[PDB]
Amino acid sequence: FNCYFPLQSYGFQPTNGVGYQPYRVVVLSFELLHAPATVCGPKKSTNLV
Amino acid sequence: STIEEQAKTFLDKFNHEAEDLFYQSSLASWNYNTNITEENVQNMNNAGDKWSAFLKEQSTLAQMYPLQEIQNLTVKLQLQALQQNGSSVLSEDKSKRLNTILNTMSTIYSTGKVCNPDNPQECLLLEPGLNEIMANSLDYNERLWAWESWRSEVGKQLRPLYEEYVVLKNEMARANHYEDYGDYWRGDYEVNGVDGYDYSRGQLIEDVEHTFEEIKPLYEHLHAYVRAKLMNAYPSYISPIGCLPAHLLGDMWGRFWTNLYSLTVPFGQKPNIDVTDAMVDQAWDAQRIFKEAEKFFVSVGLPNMTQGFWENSMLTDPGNVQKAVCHPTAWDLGKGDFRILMCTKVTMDDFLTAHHEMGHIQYDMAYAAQPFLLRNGANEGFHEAVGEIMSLSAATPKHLKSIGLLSPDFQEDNETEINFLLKQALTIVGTLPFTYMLEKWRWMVFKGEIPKDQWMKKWWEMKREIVGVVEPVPHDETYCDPASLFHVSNDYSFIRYYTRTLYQFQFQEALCQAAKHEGPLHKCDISNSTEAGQKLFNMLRLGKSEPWTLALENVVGAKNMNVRPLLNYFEPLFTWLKDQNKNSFVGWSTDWSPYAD
Repeated sequence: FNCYFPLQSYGFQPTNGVGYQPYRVVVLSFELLHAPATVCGPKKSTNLV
Repeated sequence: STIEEQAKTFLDKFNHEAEDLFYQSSLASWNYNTNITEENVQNMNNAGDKWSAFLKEQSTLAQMYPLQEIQNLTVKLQLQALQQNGSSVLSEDKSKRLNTILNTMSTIYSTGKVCNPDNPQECLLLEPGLNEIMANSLDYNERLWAWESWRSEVGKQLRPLYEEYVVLKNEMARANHYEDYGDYWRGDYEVNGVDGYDYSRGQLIEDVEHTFEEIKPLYEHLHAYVRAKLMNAYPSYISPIGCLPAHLLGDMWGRFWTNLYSLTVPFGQKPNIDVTDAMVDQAWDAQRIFKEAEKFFVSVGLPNMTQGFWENSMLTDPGNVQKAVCHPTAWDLGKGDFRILMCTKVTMDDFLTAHHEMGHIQYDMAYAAQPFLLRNGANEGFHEAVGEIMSLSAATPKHLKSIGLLSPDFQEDNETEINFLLKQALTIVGTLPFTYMLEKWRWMVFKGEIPKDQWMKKWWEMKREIVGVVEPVPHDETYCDPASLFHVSNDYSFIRYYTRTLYQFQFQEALCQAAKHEGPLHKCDISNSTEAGQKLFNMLRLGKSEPWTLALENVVGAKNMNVRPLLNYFEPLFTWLKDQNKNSFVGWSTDWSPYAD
């Protein structure tokens, strides 16, 4: 009484509605600190003349 | 610290644990109905008992949170159902013996049969056997043999089993602090906690009795017209001021008079609206039948159906290898899983039934966002009422001509609509008297006002006064008429059918005022009108989380039931029947009997 288990399991079955269907989420956290920058976007490297 | 925080915590963890077990319990019943196998029959019992025992385990912890310290209305409503112990309040013997009576009475109903008097070898069961023969049977003796002989081995044998059902169920209501078992069913309409919207349980007896008084002038004319057409067959047994035989109602229990529409057709020289021959030429199947109905809900603003809904539907019965019940039903399991199990043929009724079966699913989508305990209709009459308003819109010639079923040159006039109102009146006006008659009798027997010996004496005595029906063969207190009925033997609410007629008509009159349609009510069509859908969607998502009296005000603007929409929609028919009954006597007398001369 007044004591419960906090963790609960997500019911997953293919017959469940699309709204409750499990969705795998990937969250990218972009943080710019005082340290030098490394990761950058792609390159171009066009033709040479 | 306060009990409110503890109550809300118990309610949050209850919806999750109950949603998983409830979904598996309903899913087990689906595989059992769609396919009959030894694995599905056991899964339904295991999954059914696991969920049945779940509420019994949660009910013990629900009674530890009194509702006096809870100031939230939505919180007390969730705990209001959990506070009930169900059969736990009954004694160990009375609790276990109750299920034996329900299973014994339900078994005799399905296994009950009446052997053919002329063919003792052939013995046909009631359903379908006895229900189909009595529909088209025009014989006086043929209908009396199956009608009289059924209650002999059923009504008489079920009397001792029904007596225990009355004493056992009463012990449950008394333990719940209810006046009697009859008040138990009236609790569905109970409304408390909101100032001015409170609805007492005892007020239902006065509302159903007060609204029935206004239906008498409409039913009396409808009864006199039906007795005039059938008066030529048996003038001796059928009196002009008397009552019609009980076995001639068109079926076993005389619930619906639609079967008599054939001989009651006012005009036989004019065609009738039927989509059977039109759909055949169009070459439509069960796949496109539901698709055409899905576009109807979108025209009013209601969301469409999910992909899984149409993919998991069952459109027919693949032979006897895998068999399913063709009885149309809308199954709502959970987690956004909606399905419908029905056998789909090509007929004008299946098209109308498609909108009804889909209405239940469409209705479950609005309140699906509510908690598990808060997912439900405001009462027992709103379940099938929301689905009837959808079918009534499809039966209108305007909706049929829109999709192309009915020819655009079809002439629509009084002669055409008068025949349509009569068909709907028998299914509507016919069930009302029978519903108020049987439902009121159960309330009197359970309340203790009718001694055990007067059960049958008061049954037919109140039948001629309400529905105006007399028994060809007099019966003693041994027979039990309700014992044979499906809802009475299965312990289901029989009052929900009476209120469904008043609720479906109120929405029909209110929804048509939003769409700005002019003319008679039966000419109204809600298709292509997005204004009426937005007004009905508000109450659709509320469910039972709010008092039905309050939710009903946001639609029709009424705080209770009213018969006014019943007179207007049937007004054109009442004006015509009043003239045809001038040569006859409107009404019936209770002093006439077929065996008393």
